[PDB]
Amino acid sequence: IEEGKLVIWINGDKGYNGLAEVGKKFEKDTGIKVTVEHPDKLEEKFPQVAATGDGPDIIFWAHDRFGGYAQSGLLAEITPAAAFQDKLYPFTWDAVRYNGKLIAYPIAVEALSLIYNKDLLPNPPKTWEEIPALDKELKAKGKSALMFNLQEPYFTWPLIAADGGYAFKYAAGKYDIKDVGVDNAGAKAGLTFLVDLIKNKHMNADTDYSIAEAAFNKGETAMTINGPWAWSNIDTSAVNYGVTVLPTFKGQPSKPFVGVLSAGINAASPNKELAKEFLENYLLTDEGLEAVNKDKPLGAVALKSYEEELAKDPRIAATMENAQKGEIMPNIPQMSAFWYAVRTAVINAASGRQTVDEALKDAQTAARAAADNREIVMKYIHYKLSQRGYEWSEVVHLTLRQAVDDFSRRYRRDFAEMSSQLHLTPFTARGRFATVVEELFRDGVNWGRIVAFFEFGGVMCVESVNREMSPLVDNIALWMTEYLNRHLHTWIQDNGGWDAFVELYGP
Ligand SMILES: O=C(c1cc(-c2cc3c(cc2C(=O)N2Cc4ccccc4C[C@H]2CN2CCOCC2)OCO3)n2c1CCCC2)N(c1ccccc1)c1ccc(O)cc1
Repeated sequence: IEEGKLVIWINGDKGYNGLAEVGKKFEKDTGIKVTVEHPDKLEEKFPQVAATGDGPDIIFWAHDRFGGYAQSGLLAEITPAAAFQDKLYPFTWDAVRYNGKLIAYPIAVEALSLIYNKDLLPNPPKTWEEIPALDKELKAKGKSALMFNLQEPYFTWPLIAADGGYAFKYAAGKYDIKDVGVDNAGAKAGLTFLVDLIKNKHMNADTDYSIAEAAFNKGETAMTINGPWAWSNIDTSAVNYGVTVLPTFKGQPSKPFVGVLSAGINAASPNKELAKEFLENYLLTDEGLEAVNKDKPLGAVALKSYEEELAKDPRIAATMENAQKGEIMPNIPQMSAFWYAVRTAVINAASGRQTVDEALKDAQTAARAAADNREIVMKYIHYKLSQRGYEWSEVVHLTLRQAVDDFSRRYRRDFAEMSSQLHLTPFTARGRFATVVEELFRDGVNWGRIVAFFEFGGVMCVESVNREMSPLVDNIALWMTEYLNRHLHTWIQDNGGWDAFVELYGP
């Protein structure tokens, strides 16, 4: 990373040209050049370059991914003065607090809202229950009432959780990844109404984001559920649209997941002092957010001064109101298990493979099982790193401990050749893991090849620390946990579970 310059990454759906004007003004006053870039899939590319102590000085993304960045050690801790913290809404600072430390600057507050075509529907519906009768009237005119992305649970969650569902319980400065709140009567009521809409032919089950967006922007549907990142495309379609509070369900408000667009500073950047000055003194100002906002809308903003003026726009007041009625999105990589489990529950309940009550009950069991598989992966990687001097029933953990130790000892000559020939880069790390794991289980699954599965991820975690790519260990731990949840768990339970592993290997 070049010292004396500021390289900034931000997604293309944001006002990156407005941010470039703020950097241009910063360059005139400091002599420090600010280069703003908008790479494709920067949320995947940032952990790769930052693992080798490289990449942008500043990254813009939602707060939920910054938890994984902070735990990896990719983001530097920010320490704003108390006079500057009072300028941002305190809940936005909460979304960027991890292990009791602030790891990002909050910028904008993103949340889903109800977007309606005023020409097709001058008065939008205030309740979900009156939507079916509305679709019937619009169907006679060749239009549907509501289309939105049904494939991602992020968009269906406002309705599902409106009557009491929650993703993870939060306590003691951490999320409880075993206390999942999808198995409740409220969520089953929300998922039932969603399935009823599909089975009554009010929505198509395979509608995704692009299908819904194109349908609303062309006037084919009266309403949609989307965030401020889509307002720019509706503007160019000339659809006279309004943005309002999400409909209520059983008299209870829809609670969407709240996302805090946040600016993190690379922990390897040599210009952290400059990045803090640019973020606090230039961007996080009324004039700085306005420059970005006028390029592309941010929705609600964390800066109280500029949010008070933006709230005059009904679209932004609705976004803030829908955010206040929602909940902050958990900022942990375990949400991938939550999303994966909930998505299957919705897919299966809509298709009819299982009941709504069974789908959410199984999704809660699957989420709790993922936490248990993570426990096995983490406890092994901690032991392997501790052997090398590095720092990061319980019988199964000590059984696997003896199994991997024996495997490494019996094939130590082979592990020495592998480690010396291994060329590990964050760009090619995911490919090497996927290729090897495929070869391990290509001809079937047994306990011996599962022990080898753990030991391979272990040596990749140790070799990552050696090549000064320590944050890559959290990515490998995530891949091992994913493969254990989605592939090996079918074989493990069918062959006696982990209790059969301690029966063959244990004492
Ligand atoms: O390519 C591999 C690899 C390792 C094993 C493997 C798995 C086992 C096992 C055995 C072996 C095995 O075949 N080896 C063990 C081993 C261990 C460490 C490093 C290299 C090797 C290669 C050979 C060597 N032996 C020598 C004695 O005669 C039999 C073969 O017993 C029970 O489970 N298998 C493969 C590929 C698919 C077949 C099984 N890695 C790999 C990965 C990257 C680069 C090179 C090899 C790999 C995958 C997972 C691991 O935990 C370790 C290695």
